[PDB]
Amino acid sequence: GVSPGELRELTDEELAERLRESKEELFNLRFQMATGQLNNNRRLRTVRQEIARIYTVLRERELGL
RNA sequence: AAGUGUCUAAGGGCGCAUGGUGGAUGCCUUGGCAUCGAGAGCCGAUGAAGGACGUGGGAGGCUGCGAUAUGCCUCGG
Ligand SMILES: [Mg+2]
Ligand SMILES: [Mg+2]
Ligand SMILES: [Mg+2]
Repeated sequence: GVSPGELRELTDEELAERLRESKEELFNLRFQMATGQLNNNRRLRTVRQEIARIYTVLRERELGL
């Protein structure tokens, strides 16, 4: 997935857009898993973890980075 | 003629032989019991103890966790 090291340079708005597009990817992966066209089922966990990473970066930024 | 004279088993008893059931005995153990030697002696409105519901690629329970959900970041091993 995406590294915290390569996430700690995006400012606030690139972070907010990465978050939104990652959520969109997770939505699409959920529908593909439901309809049976997903092969690599390890993608769900990866996308969830990168979303959690983006929240972690934003929260630590707004509380004394 | 008179007399003597067995055998058999519908079933049963006792003894063997050969099986079945059952789980005693023997020997164990990821479990307990009683202490001894050091700790630490409180937790909570900054929301506790304890829970309900959720959370995994596949059903449920335990266990971990909380919509960031068997996990996120950093520092060590
Ligand atoms: Mg007889
Ligand atoms: Mg007979
Ligand atoms: Mg390390």
